[PDB]
Amino acid sequence: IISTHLAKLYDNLLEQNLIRVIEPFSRVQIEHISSLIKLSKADVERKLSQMIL
Amino acid sequence: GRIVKMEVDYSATVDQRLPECAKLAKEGRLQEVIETLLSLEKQTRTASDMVSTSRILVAVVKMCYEAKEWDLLNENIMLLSKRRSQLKQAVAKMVQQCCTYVEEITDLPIKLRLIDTLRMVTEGKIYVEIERARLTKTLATIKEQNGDVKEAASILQELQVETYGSMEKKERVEFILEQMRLCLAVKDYIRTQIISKKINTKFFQEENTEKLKLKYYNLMIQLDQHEGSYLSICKHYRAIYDTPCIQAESEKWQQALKSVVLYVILAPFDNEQSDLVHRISGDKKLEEIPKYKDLLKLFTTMELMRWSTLVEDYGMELRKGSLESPATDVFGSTEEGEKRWKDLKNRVVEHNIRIMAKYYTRITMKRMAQLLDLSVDESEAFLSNLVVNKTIFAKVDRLAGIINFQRPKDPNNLLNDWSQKLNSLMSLVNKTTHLIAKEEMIHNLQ
Amino acid sequence: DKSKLKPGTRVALDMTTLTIMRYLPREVDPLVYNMSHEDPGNVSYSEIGGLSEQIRELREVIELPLTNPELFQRVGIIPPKGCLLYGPPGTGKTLLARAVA
Ligand SMILES: Nc1ncnc2c1ncn2[C@@H]1O[C@H](COP(=O)(O)OP(=O)(O)OP(=O)(O)O)[C@@H](O)[C@H]1O
Ligand SMILES: [Mg+2]
Repeated sequence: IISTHLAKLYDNLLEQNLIRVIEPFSRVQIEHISSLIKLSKADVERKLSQMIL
Repeated sequence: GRIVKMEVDYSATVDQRLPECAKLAKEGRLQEVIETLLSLEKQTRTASDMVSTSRILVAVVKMCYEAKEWDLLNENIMLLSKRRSQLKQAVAKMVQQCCTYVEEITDLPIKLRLIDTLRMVTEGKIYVEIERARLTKTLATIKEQNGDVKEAASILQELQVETYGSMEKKERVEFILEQMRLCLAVKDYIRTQIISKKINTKFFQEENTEKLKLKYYNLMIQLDQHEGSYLSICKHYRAIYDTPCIQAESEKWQQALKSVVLYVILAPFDNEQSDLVHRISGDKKLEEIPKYKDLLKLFTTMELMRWSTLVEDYGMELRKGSLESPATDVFGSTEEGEKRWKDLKNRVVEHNIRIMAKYYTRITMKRMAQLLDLSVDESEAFLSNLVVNKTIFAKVDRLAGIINFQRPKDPNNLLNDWSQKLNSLMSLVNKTTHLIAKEEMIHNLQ
Repeated sequence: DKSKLKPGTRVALDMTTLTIMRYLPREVDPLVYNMSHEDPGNVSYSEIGGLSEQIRELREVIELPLTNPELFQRVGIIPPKGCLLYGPPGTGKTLLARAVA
């Protein structure tokens, strides 16, 4: 059952980690967000798009 | 307790008896001396003779000593402790004499028979009569095997203060703290804190405390130093710094100050430290060392520091100096000292960033790195750490390399400040006129 | 002073224009006063014979908890509050009570 809930937790944690990286500054290149987040540019862009709405 | 009418004194009967039993034991009649005595005391017990019971009780204990009947000593110790409740103080004296036996006799079987006396008192037939005797007795077991993981358990099982209350305060503090040193050896740090809090309940017992408490409370300068505590350890060194008022050794006092000022700086900024640094500064005893101006570098001129200059001007605090005693320990080590080198740089970088915030509205990222003495990428990493922790306000527009330290002015704050400007202006006008009357309208009339 | 006039404090008031003019200590009912200054007998423990174990038991809930309270804080028990001295009509009950009195 714990393995069943890992997917949700990864989604939840990914949300928090993005805020922790975007709080420190204002308008910022998406590339640097990927480097600090350690994730590809494609998914990070879309993830931000869903977050903003 | 109960005063029985004086009819016959039983001391004389045993007076001519106990020495007689000695002769029989000396020849080799170890048994015959033994069983005869118990019948002797039993009669006294019915009469409940404190003095009579005590004197006879030790004799059997005393006799077995010289008799070298270790096997018969233990069996004899138990039988004399649970016969008819004995006399409460009667057993008290017996353990005392037996107590001196363990401290003096070497060889392994001491521990084997040592526990026998521990159980005889254990926590039954105990208290003011045989309470404190137990405390030392378990201490001997503590030094029995010099201190190990298992010993720490052998001493924690004794709940000091709460149970051993009716015993000397000065000795209590020793026992309560001694087990703390046992905790550090095993490296159990969570337990060390909790046990530590039980001694600080009372202070100011330094009447004859040349090293009893103040200098023996150094452990907290070791326990607290483990994880991250700097300000807490700083307050401790000052605490012993009152000892120089008591122990004003020239070298000892000098090293303490170097330590007090050393990682007072190390602690991060906080209102608690701000007034602590002021108190440390300004003493009439800090000028004896060059370190005074280092600490003064965190107070005046707002000290936009250059870590390059700080290291080159103060490389003595890592190798040698006037005494450099704390310097070798604080920074001269391999690992523990080295960590405090990075931490100092963080504090020095923290001071530069905070101060530049007060006097800056917008600083380009590139020039920020030069002042901070780190790469631009590193400067962003440190800035983000501070901003995320709600310490310094800063919003960085990395697309243009400009970071501004100004909170977006609110409509009410912009106007509210204008309100406060008028109030001061109105008050000054009132003060200005009132100063004119003191001068223009006073001397003119003359 | 207007700081010792807390709720419940006894206060004397003037007869014509009711106004507090003095704060007073809590009153003692005259019955309670007569309930304390009573005993002239002065009976000693040596007069109540036969009851030896009983006296020791009764003194364990009147004298011991009121002289060495630190003993019972060791074990963790709270000393007993009450005590009922019953028995046949004519044994030592009031004599024992007057003894502690
Ligand atoms: N152990 C004793 N030693 C001396 N006198 C005793 C003893 N027991 C009883 N008495 C006698 O009992 C008499 C009355 O005792 P007390 O009034 O206390 O008993 P009680 O009838 O049980 O009490 P109460 O009715 O008030 O509850 C005393 O005058 C005393 O002489
Ligand atoms: Mg009666």
